Amino acid sequence: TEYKLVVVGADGVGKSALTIQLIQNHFVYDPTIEDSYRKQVVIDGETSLLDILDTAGQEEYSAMRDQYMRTGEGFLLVFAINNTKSFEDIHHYREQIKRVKDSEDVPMVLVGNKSDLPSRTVDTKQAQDLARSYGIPFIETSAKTRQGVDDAFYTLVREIRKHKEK
Ligand SMILES: C#Cc1c(F)ccc2cc(O)cc(-c3ncc4c(N5C[C@H]6CC[C@@H](C5)N6C(=O)C[C@](C)(CC5CCOCC5)C(=O)O)nc(OC[C@@]56CCCN5C[C@H](F)C6)nc4c3F)c12
Ligand SMILES: Nc1nc2c(ncn2[C@@H]2O[C@H](COP(=O)(O)OP(=O)(O)O)[C@@H](O)[C@H]2O)c(=O)[nH]1
Ligand SMILES: [Mg+2]
Repeated sequence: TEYKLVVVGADGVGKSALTIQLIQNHFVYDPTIEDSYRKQVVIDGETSLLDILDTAGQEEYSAMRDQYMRTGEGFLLVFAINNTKSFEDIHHYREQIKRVKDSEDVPMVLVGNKSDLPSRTVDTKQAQDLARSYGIPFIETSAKTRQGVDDAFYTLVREIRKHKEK
């Protein structure tokens, strides 16, 4: 069993740091580099391979990019709790996913990262309300302390399994 997971969101939210915590178990990363990793995990008793695409690069839209994004089975929509503009951008990323997947119910999880920082600008309640409006889970994370990291990825695999049952 394999799951193709894609991590999206604004520059500097922690996409690479969350990916590296899951894959390499340490808190680290060249902001311009887009790369993929695999990890074998057991989630709710099921062994699976997670393929994680950590997105980066210039904002560009093309047939090849719409094709690389379309292969994602589930998406983490990551914002940083100290960056209001990254939270405001979440609607854009959710819309792009829905556009390339040609579907209204693509597996997604809303992730509020940098939960260890004291300089919060986005309240937990604003994020919970946004996730409820989308019908998706909201997970608070810190790539620095590892709070919520496995929960964000594993919850996205559970969202994919629920979608496969429909
Ligand atoms: C995600 C997607 C997507 C899906 F999910 C699903 C399907 C897709 C299909 C595609 O064809 C295409 C995409 C898709 N690719 C890329 C996107 C993107 N990138 C990509 C990443 C994320 C932000 C920035 C630019 N990125 C960076 O890596 C920025 C840095 C690290 C900055 C460096 C540069 C050197 O100097 C120091 C800083 C960089 O290397 O350029 N930015 C935006 O939007 C940004 C906002 C803010 C400004 C205006 N713009 C419109 C809204 F207002 C939001 N969207 C993107 C996008 F949709 C999708
Ligand atoms: N304190 C703290 N810093 C983080 C956390 N996640 C990422 N960072 C830092 O924020 C910056 C951007 O992180 P990065 O992973 O490159 O973001 P990306 O551009 O979304 O890939 C780096 O300096 C990271 O070390 C976190 O949860 N807490
Ligand atoms: Mg990165």
